[PDB]
This record gives sequence, structure tokens and C-alpha cells, in this order.
Amino acid sequence: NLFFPFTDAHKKLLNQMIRSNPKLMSGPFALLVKNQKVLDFDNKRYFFNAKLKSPKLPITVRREQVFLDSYRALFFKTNDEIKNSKLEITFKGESGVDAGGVTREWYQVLSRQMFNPDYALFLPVPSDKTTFHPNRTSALNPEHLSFFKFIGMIIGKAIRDQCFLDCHFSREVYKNILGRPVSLKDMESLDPDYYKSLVWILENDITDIIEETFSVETDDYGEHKVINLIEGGKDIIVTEANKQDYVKKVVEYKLQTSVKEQMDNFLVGFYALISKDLITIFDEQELELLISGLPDIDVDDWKNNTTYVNYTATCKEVSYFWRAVRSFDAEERAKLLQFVTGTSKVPLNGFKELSGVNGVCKFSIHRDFGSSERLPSSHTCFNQLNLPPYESYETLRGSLLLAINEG
Repeated sequence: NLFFPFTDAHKKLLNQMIRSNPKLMSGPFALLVKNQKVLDFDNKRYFFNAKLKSPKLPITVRREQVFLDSYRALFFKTNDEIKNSKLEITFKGESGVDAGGVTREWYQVLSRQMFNPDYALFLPVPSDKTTFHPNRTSALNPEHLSFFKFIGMIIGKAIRDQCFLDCHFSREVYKNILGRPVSLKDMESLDPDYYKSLVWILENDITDIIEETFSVETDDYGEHKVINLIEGGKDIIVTEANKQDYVKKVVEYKLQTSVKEQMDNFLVGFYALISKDLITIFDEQELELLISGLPDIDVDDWKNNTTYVNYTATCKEVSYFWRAVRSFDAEERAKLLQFVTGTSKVPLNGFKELSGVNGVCKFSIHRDFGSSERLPSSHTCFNQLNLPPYESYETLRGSLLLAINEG
């Protein structure tokens, strides 16, 4: 509870001094990666763009089909020709409308065209249908492996060109870009029913109630193919000792292994323009704010479309929460969104239509009841925040920021 008011003020002073004299860092760039858990996102964004500076490429595309045209126009350009060139985008017809602004909207329309179901590239995420995760059955488009490599190439090029993309993904996508491992809490936003299942397995005695094998059956492409999680998992019965390993092995396959090659291609196109050992300055929450951008959220429209369960409006904890939210900066407010709703994207119609797994799930603030010595938790499917009853406002603020940044 104590040291909470200090460690936040300490972090703000360190970053402020680095803004004043960025030469104070100097040295190897890898040291910034090693001590990222204290660096400001804007300072990270600064030193990132710094090391990123160490010709002209004419492209003409039809606005109706900017995805395939850009794909075919850059299909034979090498990585060096794409990493080191100024894209001069032209539209067949509608020519001479504007200058370099065409490139900014060239990225925007290209961002929406990626998720066209006609390509079978991405499937919508259940927590927020406006966010997408890769389609495990992307083999319907037989050239999909060249598409994910093309997509990661565009995402990385937009990062180099300081252009924001209206594309937001599930959290494990950014974690794969950074090489970070997935968690069971990632399964929440992608399949809350399976999450509730796996959580029950880890919480209850499964001696005779449930039984499984270390294998997964996928009725995919008219075949009952059974894949072994571990060697011989088709026959390894799940017990109580291997219970923790089963959930971990299951989550790994259901998330990363089931889309291993599409992600590998995606990373090949991405790492070809943004090296892994300098994109890893950012965590999975900051990486979304790099590509899409920091949102400008309306705390008023947020609190006006906020419900409270086992709490009340004008409560002591609720007063602490909003006095803390309004005391957060753009980075911490964005990560508070990402903590609860799972994304950094505010709905176009406002928080009054904040979507969830079942539909319009407005922002809920539940109550933890158990031990004020826990950090706040969240469920991205229902946009609810479990907030324990904290006595002091500063204990709430530090415990929020401790869950907001970390994870």
C-alpha cells in the first residue's frame, strides 16, 4: 500500500529528465529494451524512431481493389527496395486530388481491406468484432502465406513511415510480434467458454469428473485429425500432476501453434522492415498504441455510460476510480481501456455502444469482496473491472497502474 505514491512519481521524474536531455541515455540501444518497464511510451517512441534512421517507389492502384493492387505491385520488389524507398501512391482515376496525404489514406484503406472475409485472412475477435485474429483455416486462399508476409510488411512499413493503421488485433498477435509468450488470460477474449473451462480445471479436483488426453481433435477440412500436444499425448491421460501442463499446452496450440505458419510469414514480412531487437522496446499493450495510435478518450462519455455492480455511483471507491482516471495521461488511459475492454479502440458511436462478446456491454465496475491486498482484474468479454475496496485513493491509483502497465 505504501511506496505506491512514490514509485509512480519516481517514474515520471526519470522520464521527464530523459525528455530534457535524451543524450543522458546514449550507450547501447539494447539497454533501453532491458529497462522498458520504467521508460515512458513517448520516450520509447522517441529512441525507437531515433535508431530507425540508420529513392522513390511509384505505385498506381485502383481504389476499389487497393489490397490486391498493392500486393501485386510490390510482389517482386525486394525487402531492401521496400524498406528504403519513398512510396508515391497514385490512384488510377481521381488523380491529382492531394499530395502526400494519399499515402496516409493509402494505409487506411489498405488496413480495412486486410480483414475482407473474401480473403479468409482474419476472423473477428469475439470480445470486440472490430478487432481481428488470424484465421486458422486461411488455406482457402491458397496464396495466404504470401499475404501475411505482405501484411506484416505493410504494418512494419507504416511504423517506419509514422503512419497509423485502423487495424487492431487480439493481444496474442502483438505478443507474437514481440516474441512474448501467451497467457490463459488471452483465451478470455478469444473464447470465454473455453477460458471458463480451463480455469475450472485448474481450480477444481478433476479426478473423475472430467478426463482428457494431451491431444486436440480438429474437424477441419472434412477430417477428424488428432494432433498430439506432447509426444504420445493421444494416450497420456490428464490427471492432477499434469493438470497445469495440460492447460498450458492446450493454450499454446489453440493460440500460437494453430496459426504457426501464418504468423511466421507475418513476422518475416514484419521483421524485414522492423528488426525484432528494436521493436521489443514496447510491450504487447504499447505495440498496439504504436501502430494504431494513442486514442483520445472522453472520460465523461466513459463515466456517463458506466454501470456499477455491487458498487454505487457516488461511492468512495468509484470516486477514487474517476479521480484516478482523470489523473492519468493519454498512455495510462489507453492501457486502462486495453485492460478492461481488451482494445485501445473507442467505439465510433461512443461508450454508450461499447460492445462485448454478447453485444452492447457497457463499462461495468464490479467489486472484489476478497482481500483489499489484490490487484484489480478485468474480463474483456463483458468490459467489467473487478475493483477491490481500497481505503485510500493512492492505494487504488498505484494498484490500478500496477495492473494497467504490467501483466
